[PDB]
Amino acid sequence: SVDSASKEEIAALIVNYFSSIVEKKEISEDGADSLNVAMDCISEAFGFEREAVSGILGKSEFKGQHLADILNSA
Amino acid sequence: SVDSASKEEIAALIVNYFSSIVEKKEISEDGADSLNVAMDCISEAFGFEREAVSGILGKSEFKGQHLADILNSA
Amino acid sequence: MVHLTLKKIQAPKFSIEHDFSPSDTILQIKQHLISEEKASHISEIKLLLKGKVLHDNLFLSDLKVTPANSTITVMIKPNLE
Repeated sequence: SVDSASKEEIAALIVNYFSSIVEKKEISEDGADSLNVAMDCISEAFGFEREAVSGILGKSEFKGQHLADILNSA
Repeated sequence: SVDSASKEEIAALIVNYFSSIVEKKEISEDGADSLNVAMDCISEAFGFEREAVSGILGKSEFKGQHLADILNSA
Repeated sequence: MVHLTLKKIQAPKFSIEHDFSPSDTILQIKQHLISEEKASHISEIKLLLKGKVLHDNLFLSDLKVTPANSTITVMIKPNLE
């Protein structure tokens, strides 16, 4: 409903996160590979470049307000 | 650097956001298809189900501070 | 025969339907893509099955082709400029 999270923000966050994850290898070998390939396809899906992260997100405190109306937390 | 975010949370946020993206169809049909296959890919990578998003994210303010060392925001 | 629908998202994209053997290798699929001028090298190809990842020397009886899907997502990186 009140989700103020922009798709471009999330998309850039996904590729940004994945890249930093493979950077320190904070996941299984094929896991990292899967994240990389998914990242590539996701970038294509949103028609943006994985390297555009700093352009979309930057450091303006990207608060991806997306609750998806989930009140079933517990 | 001081990335105070858990990969689990992020993973759940991705699959959660993706679900809402195909929900209102805020992306192309082919794009939705791509996000749907990627969804299970990321879910499989972390060994978690997209159905557990609520228990992970909830609504306790998911402050996933992940700068990813981005200083080229200019 | 097992029904496998090859769905390539990235360019060049395509969606071909073919029948493979239960003991068939993913390598055969990769080679077929190259032979059809749709892929550059097997090394740059990865098949996706509803999240489930496939390997080069993997067999259909190993990964288990889910009947509820039968859709294989093709991911290829073009080496040709």
